[PDB]
Amino acid sequence: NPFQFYLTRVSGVKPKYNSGALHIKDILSPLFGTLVSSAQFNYCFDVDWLVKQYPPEFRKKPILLVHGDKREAKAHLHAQAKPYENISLCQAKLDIAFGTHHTKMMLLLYEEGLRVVIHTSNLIHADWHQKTQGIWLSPLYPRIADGTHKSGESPTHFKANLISYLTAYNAPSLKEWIDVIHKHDLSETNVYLIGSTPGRFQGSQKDNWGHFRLKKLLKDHASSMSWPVVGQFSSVGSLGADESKWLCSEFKESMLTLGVPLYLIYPSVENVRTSLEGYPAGGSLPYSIQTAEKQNWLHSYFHKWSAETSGRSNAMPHIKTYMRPSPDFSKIAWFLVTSANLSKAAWGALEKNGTQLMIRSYELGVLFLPSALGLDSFKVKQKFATFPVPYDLPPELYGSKDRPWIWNIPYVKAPDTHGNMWVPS
Amino acid sequence: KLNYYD
Repeated sequence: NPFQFYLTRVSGVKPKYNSGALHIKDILSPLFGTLVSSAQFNYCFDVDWLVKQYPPEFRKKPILLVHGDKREAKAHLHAQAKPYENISLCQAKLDIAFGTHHTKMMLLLYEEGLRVVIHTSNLIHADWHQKTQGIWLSPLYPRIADGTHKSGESPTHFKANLISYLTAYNAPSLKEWIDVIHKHDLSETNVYLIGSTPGRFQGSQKDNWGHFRLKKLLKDHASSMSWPVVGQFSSVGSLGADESKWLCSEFKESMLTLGVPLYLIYPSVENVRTSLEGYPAGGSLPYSIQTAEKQNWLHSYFHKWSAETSGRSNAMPHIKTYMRPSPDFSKIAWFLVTSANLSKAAWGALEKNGTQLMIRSYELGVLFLPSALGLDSFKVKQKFATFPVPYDLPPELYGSKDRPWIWNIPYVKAPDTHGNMWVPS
Repeated sequence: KLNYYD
C-alpha cells in the first residue's frame, strides 16, 4: 500500500474498526526497528506517559523533546523530564506573538535505519484514546553505504525539504538530527513535505512555507482538468470580518490551484455532546466565543463530523486534512494530512501590500499527489490506487439548529454521553 | 504544556 496513512486506535469501538489502526505503542514497538535514539516534536507533552509508551528495552535510549514552551511552562516541562536522565529538550524559538510549536513528528533512529513519522496527536494520553487522529509512516530508510556517492533524495525532494525545515530552528540539538538524515537514503519517499515556520517571508522565500508552499506544489505537480475544496480541522483562528479578507481570497486561492465550492468540516455541539468522550472532547476543540462572534459568516461553510466509513462518527477529530474531490466525491486530485488548523497563524497571511507572508507557528504535513505514483487522480476508498478518506462524503451541512462547538461557553440544557454538563470556569 | 487549557 503506497500511502502509509493510518488512523490511531480508538478505545470503545468494535475491533474491526481498529484492525488497520495504530497506537503509539505499535509505532515504537521492536517490530518497527531496533531503537537507538529518537526525537519527539510536539505541542503538548506528558513525559511520564510518553516514556511508558516506549517498550521497556528502549526506555533508556536518548530522547529529544522539541517543544515551544516558555517561562513557567518551560520550567514545568523540564521538571517532568528531570527524573529521566536520557531525556533532553530543545526549545523552538517562537519570536512571533501567538505562535505555537504545533508540529507533530517523530524521528526514530534504529540500528537498521531511520524512520520519520508525521502525525496529528499531542503526546498525552487523551489524544490517543478516543479521538480521530492521522499518522503518516515513512519507509525504513537505510543508511547510505560507507563508500558510496548518493544524494539519498526522492523525486519529491523530501530529504532536502525536511533538512530545510529542521535548519530553520537554528538549534544545536537538531543539527545532530540533520546530520543523521544526511546519512540516510530517503529516495523511496512518495509524499511532499509541507511545513510552516515562524517568520515574515519575502520574494522567492514565500513559496517555502504555509499555503504558498502548497500553492507552489499544486502548480508544479498537479494537472488541471467545479471540483470542491474540503478542509477539516480542530481549531479555528480569527479569519477576518468577512470571507474576502483571507479565507476566500488568499487561502482558497492557494487550495484551488492546479497546474469553487468550499466545504469546512468542524464538530457541532451535538457531535461533541454525543461522542465517546462527551463534552470533554471539547477540551481539544478550542474555538472561543471571542473569536466566533467576530466571524459568524464563517459558520455557513460548516459541515458536521461524520465518519461511518471508519466507525469514528463518535470519535471526535483532532486530525486535520485538506483535499480536492471531484464534483461527485468519487475521486480526489490530492490529499493533505497535517498539523495545521484553520488559522492564519498556521497557514500564513499576506502583509505589506502582499509582498510578505507572515506565519506565526511551526506546522508540518504530507501531501499525497497522484503524479508521485504515476497517476492522474486517486479513487476514494468508499469504506475505510484507492485513497482511504477517513470521514464520510459528501460532507453534511449543519442543520438550522446546529452550532459550532465553542469550548468556553456553558452547555447545561442536555447531558452528554456520560450524563454530565459543561461549565467552563 | 499538559493540554490546551494549561
